[PDB]
Amino acid sequence: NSNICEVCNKWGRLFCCDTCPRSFHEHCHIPSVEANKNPWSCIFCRIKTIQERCPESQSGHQESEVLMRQMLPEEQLKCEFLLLKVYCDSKSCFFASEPYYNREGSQGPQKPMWLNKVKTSLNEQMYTRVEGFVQDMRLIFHNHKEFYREDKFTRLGIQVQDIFEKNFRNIFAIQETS
Ligand SMILES: [Zn+2]
Ligand SMILES: [Zn+2]
Ligand SMILES: [Zn+2]
Repeated sequence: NSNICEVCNKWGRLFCCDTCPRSFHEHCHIPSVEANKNPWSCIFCRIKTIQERCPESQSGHQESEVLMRQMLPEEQLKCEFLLLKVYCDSKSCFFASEPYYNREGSQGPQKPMWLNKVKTSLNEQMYTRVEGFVQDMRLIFHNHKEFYREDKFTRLGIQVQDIFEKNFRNIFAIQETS
């Protein structure tokens, strides 16, 4: 197994996957690494199993249909993985914790949002459809763009949103377009 966390690329107290070489800190994995279970399979393995059990699940889908899906176990998992994929980028540090807004010439957003809040909301099963999760994720980046205006710092929102969106298309097998 790897000697660094797959998500944050640091060493420390790591839990190893039994079915692939990845390793995780406890609260870097999503959901948090489970107490018992031997063997244990990580989220990457669990997602691969879904695909292998239903190869047709990788045929293209319309985003509008994906968003209206109910958060049953498999969609719950897919959202957990998509969230994990954003945490895997180091630039997620800017969006992880609760932000605050005091900048000359800007007003803070009406509905602040951050990745740890989405993490908790998933953990507490507060989303009933994929749409709920996706709207909150997109809101993180949209609030950032709007607040930072012409500051070049706005680019961090663009960058991390692109990671999100690419992984969304991959995980939920959105029909490729030009
Ligand atoms: Zn980690
Ligand atoms: Zn694994
Ligand atoms: Zn089948």
